[PDB]
Amino acid sequence: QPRWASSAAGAASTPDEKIVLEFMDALTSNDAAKLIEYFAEDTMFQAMPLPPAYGRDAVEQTLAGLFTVMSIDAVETFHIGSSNGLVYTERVDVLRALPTGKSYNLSILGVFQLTEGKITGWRDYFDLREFEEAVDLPLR
Amino acid sequence: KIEQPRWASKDSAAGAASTPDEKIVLEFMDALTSNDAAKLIEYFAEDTMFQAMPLPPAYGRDAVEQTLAGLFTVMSIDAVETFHIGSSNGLVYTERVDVLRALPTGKSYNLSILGVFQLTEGKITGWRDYFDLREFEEAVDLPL
Ligand SMILES: NCCC1(c2ccccc2)COC1
Ligand SMILES: NCCC1(c2ccccc2)COC1
Ligand code: NA
Ligand code: NA
Ligand code: NA
Repeated sequence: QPRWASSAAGAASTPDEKIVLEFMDALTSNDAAKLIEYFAEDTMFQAMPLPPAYGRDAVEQTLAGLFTVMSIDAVETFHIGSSNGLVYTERVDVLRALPTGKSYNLSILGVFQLTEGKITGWRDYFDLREFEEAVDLPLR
Repeated sequence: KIEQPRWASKDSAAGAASTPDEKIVLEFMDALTSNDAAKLIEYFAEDTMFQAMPLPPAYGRDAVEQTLAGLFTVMSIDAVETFHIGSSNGLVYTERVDVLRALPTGKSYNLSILGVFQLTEGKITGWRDYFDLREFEEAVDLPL
């Protein structure tokens, strides 16, 4: 739990913020076929250290690939807010490398674009090397 | 001036500062290009922190100033291009690219960043930038 955590900062206060929180909970399913139901047809996803994926088919394939070697065991959201149809989440994802069994608390700032309650864009910003060295698994 | 990302929101409001706090942050982003820690620190409260998230945090105004000064001895911020800015609950979020030049190696890199700023009574109580450090290091041939 970060020293720098802000009162309503951690509350989801709009429908879009609430759907993003629900999506963060669904991520622990590690199930890309289930998670793709949250995305619009016109959509994209990027873990920013890695190449982007555009459209539902490429996004589902990208997520499925990540889930073959890592489990999202928990998502803890410290701050959530929104302006202009974008939702921002400052969080830690607890990521477990399946090959090694090691876990790591990865600090993430992510952004979600939503239209009519569906994700039109999801980008997470973080440092990939610190995750790789912690769990003994390169990902690039 | 940087190419607009394919994923950038077309809603004009998404890229504009719409609140007093967001306007402070946009001015602060312009000030980054002066590469002067003493100029930047005037925007910070005494109860404050800074962290480039791949690197250790600094707490308090003096430690923040010294960390900023130390970063500016090794890199220059030549431009900042903000694509999205938004805010809730006293926090401002900026999705942007910082054009970062490594002074020892004379190479530059367009670093994709999502950053968060906490403001209290118009002063920065926290500033954390999230990005991948390794891709910057490899682009400019500067380990750390
Ligand atoms: N940041 C986007 C990638 C993350 C992920 C997604 C699917 C499977 C594993 C890991 C979410 O935080 C790591
Ligand atoms: N990411 C946070 C650190 C940055 C910086 C700040 C001051 C001096 C040099 C570099 C902002 O983008 C790089
Ligand atoms: Na909030
Ligand atoms: Na807002
Ligand atoms: Na905006």
